[PDB]
Amino acid sequence: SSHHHHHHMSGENLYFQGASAAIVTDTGGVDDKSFNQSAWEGLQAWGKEHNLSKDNGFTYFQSTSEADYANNLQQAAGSYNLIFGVGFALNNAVKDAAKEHTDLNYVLIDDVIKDQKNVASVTFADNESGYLAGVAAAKTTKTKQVGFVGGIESEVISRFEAGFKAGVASVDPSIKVQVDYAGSFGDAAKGKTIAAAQYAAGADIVYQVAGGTGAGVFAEAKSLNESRPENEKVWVIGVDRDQEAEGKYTSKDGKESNFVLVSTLKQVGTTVKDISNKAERGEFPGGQVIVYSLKDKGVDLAVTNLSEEGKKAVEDAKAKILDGSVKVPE
Ligand SMILES: Cc1cn([C@H]2C[C@H](O)[C@@H](CO)O2)c(=O)[nH]c1=O
Ligand code: NI
Repeated sequence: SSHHHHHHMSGENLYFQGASAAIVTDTGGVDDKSFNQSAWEGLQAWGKEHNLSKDNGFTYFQSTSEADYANNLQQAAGSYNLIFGVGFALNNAVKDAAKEHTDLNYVLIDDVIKDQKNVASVTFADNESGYLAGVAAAKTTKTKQVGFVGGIESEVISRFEAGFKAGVASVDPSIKVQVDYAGSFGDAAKGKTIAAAQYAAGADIVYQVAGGTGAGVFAEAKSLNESRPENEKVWVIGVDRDQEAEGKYTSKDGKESNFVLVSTLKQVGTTVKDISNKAERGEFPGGQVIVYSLKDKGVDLAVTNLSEEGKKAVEDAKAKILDGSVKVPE
């Protein structure tokens, strides 16, 4: 209102104190074309903005298994004061690290830790993007049979599954959803054989929600499509990032095309960047639970190769989810 007692601080003497941020990666690795890669692309974009480089202000620690989580979190505490655990599985390990290092800030992606001041929790309404993926799938199936390849049976993949089923049903409950789980997010070979089985049983679209396990689903659909007309190709739906690039193939009849129908987006990269900036400004949302949904565009659908009828069905379903008229289960 007034500030009579004041002093001028010359810009020459001012600085903003920076932070150093690292991600501890799950099984999938930073080359999973999906979840962990999204996080890493986000941390790199934050580094560029802050004039940093790899191992000079930001880095990743790749986890080899569940036992490596604690080791990687301890290593990260050496040089980094903002540490992301990327995946629900890191829940217990982040809890323990946050209690050893009360001076450092921790972020858990895809699960919730309560009552720890130095831990923020980030969740996505993956059911809402799953729903749109379901609507998209229903409006393009010829065989009225679609596949769902999950990674690890969990709260997180259950949201995608429930959402996807609800979304197919909202268009045509006739349509059969074959559900199979690979038991891993880093097992391409199991994805290949589950996809092979789902396509063989008459699925013409597979939603792969299995991280790097999903590379196998792409490899399978590529083989089937590489030995057929473009007319009769089978589709996969991408997850976490726009996966259009992974769907590039040549038909048997000479034609270059793409078998990625659509991708669910999960803006993990954006979350890493936005929270890294909050942390650096000394406004880290400790103890809070940040929920990203369709409303704030934290999840969305990329309508890559979808038909115009498909795009309209998705926009109408999105509208109804944003209204509150349609409630998506978990
Ligand atoms: C690749 C990967 C995915 N996921 C989860 C979150 C993703 O949104 C979903 C599908 O990529 O699987 C993990 O929990 N850990 C991983 O290592
Ligand atoms: Ni004074």
